[PDB]
Amino acid sequence: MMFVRLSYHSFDYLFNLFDAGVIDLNTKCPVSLSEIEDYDNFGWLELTAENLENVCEYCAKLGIEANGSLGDFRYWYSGDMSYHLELKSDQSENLEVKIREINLKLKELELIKNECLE
Amino acid sequence: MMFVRLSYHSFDYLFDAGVIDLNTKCPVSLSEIEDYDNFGWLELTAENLENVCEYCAKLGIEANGSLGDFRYWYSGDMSYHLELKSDQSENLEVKIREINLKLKELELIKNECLEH
Repeated sequence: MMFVRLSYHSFDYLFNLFDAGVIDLNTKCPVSLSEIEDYDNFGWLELTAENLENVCEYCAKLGIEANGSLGDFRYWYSGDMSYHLELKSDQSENLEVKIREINLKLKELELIKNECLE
Repeated sequence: MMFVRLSYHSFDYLFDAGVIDLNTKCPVSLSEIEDYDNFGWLELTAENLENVCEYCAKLGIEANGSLGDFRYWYSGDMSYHLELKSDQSENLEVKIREINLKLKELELIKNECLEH
């Protein structure tokens, strides 16, 4: 079962605060670290053949871009570094194929935004 | 056995990322790493803990404000982050508190040298 998690993280220099957590990929509601008890197990979404598209589309809305990996780097960061996406396999599957798929889609979505400037 | 790893990730140049070897302090790109998830880990001991935190602090890595099990530390500019893991599912909460503690001591020290 492959999964996907979307994290947020930033630093507020005014308050000297690290502000991180997970965005629930169903409700799209952010959940801070303070409210998360077992972090490594929290906020994952089962990645399916149908929801892949929807996950990539929402990540593109946050400015998450293809990661340039030809290999097994399973992380995608937003341009402002406020968010990132993470892919995992709970049975040690070779993720190269899903990473390729995600990168193609994110890169397609980035070029549609560039084009949609008319 | 606990281990730590220092990653970098950055857009200012198009995106790049990699691992910084915690001995050699030398950067290694994604392009050059086969099995990224198993790459660049350093065993954490009482002997090196201090040196690791001092280098992290050099990069602006600060305490993560966690009162629990968040095992990551980011730099203010978000260019780097440190990660802690166990290979034996060891509970990490106390080591996280020691790293947080050490990065705050180092931040206080830095703020004191910022008053001439």
